[PDB]
Order: sequence, then structure tokens, then C-alpha cells
Amino acid sequence: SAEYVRALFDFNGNDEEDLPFKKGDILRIRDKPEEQWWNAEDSEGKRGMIPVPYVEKYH
Amino acid sequence: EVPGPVPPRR
Ligand SMILES: *[C@@H](C)c1ccccc1
Repeated sequence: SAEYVRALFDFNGNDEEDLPFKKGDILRIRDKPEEQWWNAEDSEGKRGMIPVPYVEKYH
Repeated sequence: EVPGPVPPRR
């Protein structure tokens, strides 16, 4: 019962802690320290922060 | 900038 999101826009990543991704990517949600910034993990296991408005709740 | 700006951090 993992929580995923689908990237709506390409995010190159602004900060070193940010998780860069591309439009259509599936990311697993690990943490929610903020309303608009969540800690996610991509398909390859790389972790980092992502902007919520750039993704949609998968399923 | 096709997407809107990223949200404010903290
Ligand atoms: C970028 C996230 C965007 C685009 C249109 C309206 C609001 C935000």
C-alpha cells in the first residue's frame, strides 16, 4: 500500500536536496514535511524533495 | 516557463 504520484511537469531540481524528474514519471511518497514540498523516491531509488503542484496523486 | 513557479519552501 505505497503512495505514488505522477509528474505533470519536468522538474530539473533547484536545490541539492531536490529530486529531479520528468513529465510522466512515477514517484513514491516517503515524507510530507510541508503542504507543498514532499520527500519522494523515483523508480531507481533516488530520494529527494519535490514540489506538489508539479505532480498529481497517482490513482 | 510553461509550468507555474515552484511553491515557497517552508
Ligand atoms: C505551473 C505549476 C502553473 C501553470 C499554470 C497555472 C498554475 C501553475
